[PDB]
Amino acid sequence: GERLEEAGGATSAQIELNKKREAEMSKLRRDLEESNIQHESTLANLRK
Amino acid sequence: GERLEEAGGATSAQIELNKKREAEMSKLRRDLEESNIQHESTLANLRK
Repeated sequence: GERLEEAGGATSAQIELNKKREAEMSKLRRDLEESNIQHESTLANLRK
Repeated sequence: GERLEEAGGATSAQIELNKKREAEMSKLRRDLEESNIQHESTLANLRK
């Protein structure tokens, strides 16, 4: 009975972190755009 | 006793998935710098 709770814990435990890691992927996906759209501004700035 | 192997079959499936998931997570994490050092060099090469 404890063995279900720990292994069913183990299906619950790792499923939170990779889901949280999936939030980390979508975090850096914004930074790649942020390192583009902010970065394209200075090239538009420095040509002026 | 039926729940024991499916909780084992879930973890043996899911922990199989994360070792390539951390790789593609590492890929975008290893992507931001060669946008950064690229966009710094085009700040550099356009400067002189």
